[PDB]
Amino acid sequence: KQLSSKFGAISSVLNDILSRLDPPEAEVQIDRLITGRLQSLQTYVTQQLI
Amino acid sequence: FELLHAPATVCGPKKSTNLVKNKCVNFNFNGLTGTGVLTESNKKFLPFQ
Amino acid sequence: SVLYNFAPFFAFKCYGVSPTKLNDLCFTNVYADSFVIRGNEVSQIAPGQT
Repeated sequence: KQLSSKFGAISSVLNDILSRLDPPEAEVQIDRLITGRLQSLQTYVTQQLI
Repeated sequence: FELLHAPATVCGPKKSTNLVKNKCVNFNFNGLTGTGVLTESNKKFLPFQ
Repeated sequence: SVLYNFAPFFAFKCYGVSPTKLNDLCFTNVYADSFVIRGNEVSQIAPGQT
């Protein structure tokens, strides 16, 4: 369910971001999406380990 | 502009292309860009969706 | 493709979408507003400026 969260970015669908913006802004948008989903995955892996 | 989930009524100039079935391709249906196979569905829609 | 033939643009800065990928999007209900300003406040027509 975390896939549909914007994480403060413009859109949650990645293809819309890559087909809608220039790479000068797409770089920071993907930065936001990467850090949000990476934090979520870290939390899930810690829960699975416990 | 606005990107509401609605029937798009103003769109850029792009020509149509014939459908392909049972081959997984990348498509573009009114700003909905996705990659997958296309086939006839068992589902049914009300005539507004 | 008819916008560039009218007049040389001053800023043409864009947010949200890029002004090169406008021939691939497909959306709803554009809004057009028109007014005239005296140059120095052209930069004031922006999200969050005083």
